Amino acid sequence: AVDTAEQVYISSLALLKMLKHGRAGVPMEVMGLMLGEFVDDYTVRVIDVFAMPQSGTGVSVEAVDPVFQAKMLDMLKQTGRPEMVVGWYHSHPGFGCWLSGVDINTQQSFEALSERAVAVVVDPIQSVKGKVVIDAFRLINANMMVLGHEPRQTTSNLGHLNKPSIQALIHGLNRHYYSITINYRKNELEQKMLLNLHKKSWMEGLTLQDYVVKEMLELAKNYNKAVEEEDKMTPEQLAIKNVGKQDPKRHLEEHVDVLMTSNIVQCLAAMLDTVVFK
Amino acid sequence: TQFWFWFPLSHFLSLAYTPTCVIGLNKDLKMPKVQYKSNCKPSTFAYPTAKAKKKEKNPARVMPAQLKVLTMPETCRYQPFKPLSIGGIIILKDT
Amino acid sequence: DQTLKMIKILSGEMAIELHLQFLIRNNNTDLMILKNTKDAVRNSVCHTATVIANSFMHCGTTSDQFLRDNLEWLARATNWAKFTATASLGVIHKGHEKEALQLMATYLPKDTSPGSAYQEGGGLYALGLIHANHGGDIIDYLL
Ligand SMILES: [Zn+2]
Repeated sequence: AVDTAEQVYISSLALLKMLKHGRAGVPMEVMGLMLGEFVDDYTVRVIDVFAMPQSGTGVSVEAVDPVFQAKMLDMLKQTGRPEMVVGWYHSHPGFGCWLSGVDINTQQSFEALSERAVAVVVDPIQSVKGKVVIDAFRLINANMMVLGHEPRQTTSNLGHLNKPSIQALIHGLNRHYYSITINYRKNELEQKMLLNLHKKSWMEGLTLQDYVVKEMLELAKNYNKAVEEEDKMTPEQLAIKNVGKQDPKRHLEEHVDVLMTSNIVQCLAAMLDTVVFK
Repeated sequence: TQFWFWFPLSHFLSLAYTPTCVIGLNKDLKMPKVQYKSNCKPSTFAYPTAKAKKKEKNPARVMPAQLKVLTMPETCRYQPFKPLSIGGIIILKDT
Repeated sequence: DQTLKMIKILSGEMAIELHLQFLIRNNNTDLMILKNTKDAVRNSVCHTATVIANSFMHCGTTSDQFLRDNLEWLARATNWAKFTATASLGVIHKGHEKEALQLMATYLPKDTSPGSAYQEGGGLYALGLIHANHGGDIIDYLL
């Protein structure tokens, strides 16, 4: 029918299960499923993503056992709330992305079975805390080729989705595909608590247990002599003449902030007796 | 301002239009005989002589800044009394 | 009388039709550049750009040309350009306050086509452009 920009709200559990399931899916490109809710055409929130067992033949739709689904989701029937399987995912866990043939194996199968049927491409490599490395698309019919493929009613998100200058094989396969927007929805109760448990765990010291104070200053006066003489030897050879030559080699000597922050640490940790004591 | 999010939000600026023109009309339809001028250039007047020429009220198009540089017709039979520094309506006198 | 004057001042027709008179006598525009960009056919939002660009020079002129000289490029895009195309009749014939309703007596939302509900939405959108910013008794009749 008519087309309007589809939005993938993700559950953050889905983000965790993708990273974990592809992390365990070490090179061997695992398959799993997507289990969600039909809200409309132009959005989808996924609420649950669980695991599918490893098959060593070939990443296929024929490895999807439907009675495995029946039994697993049967256990999940009274457990919380079940919904429709709305898709699937495969993995390319070392390199970024491309539009696989596994897509054109199972995508026609799950667009026969389900309606939205979103393909999902994943990688864990490109960062550890600050990127969106997963990728997702959807197969286009051949029958819409009479229509020119340029309507879109809200072109901010296609002005944000075309905007990253799509990389290699996606627009190697612009045909048989059309892209889809994946934001991270409002997950603030988890966001604040992982912020807490990141600068409370993933940065050392559980704050009762920081207040190294002295042997670090033995090593730091080693620093504040060894760094110092090299801070001395160099700017003797600055432009002490009247030359108009303009070609620098750049080394940016300065060494200030090490001294500064380390010795603020040294003074306020020498404070620890008069601070924690009385 | 934000128009991708709904494309018919791109119409509403057209509703914010005022014609840059002056009304020296005295009685509600009574056409005057008033053609006064400005001391400007003909090319500043030219929109794709030194004097400006009105049209005896339809109103006459003008720059907004070409309304503080006019001069009242002291040889006209119909002389306006309210000062016309910019577009809108003023009173004229049937003399 | 001033009784008839206080009847007629809150109506406020004379500013609307002097605006209309000014623009129908003051069409100091160009259709050649409109051709030089009319030739740039794409299925996207460019249709809205063209009809709003000539509505900008005909909002209050009661004059259409790209609602006239074409039907295929006029009906090229779907379900949103129809909204905009019947909305441009309300933009252009804004400043045609009382009479534009009978100008769209043919173009009621349920007369033309029950296929596009956005066509019948752009219809009453254009009637809101008939009652743009100074409505009348037919505010409640659109209601
Ligand atoms: Zn893969």
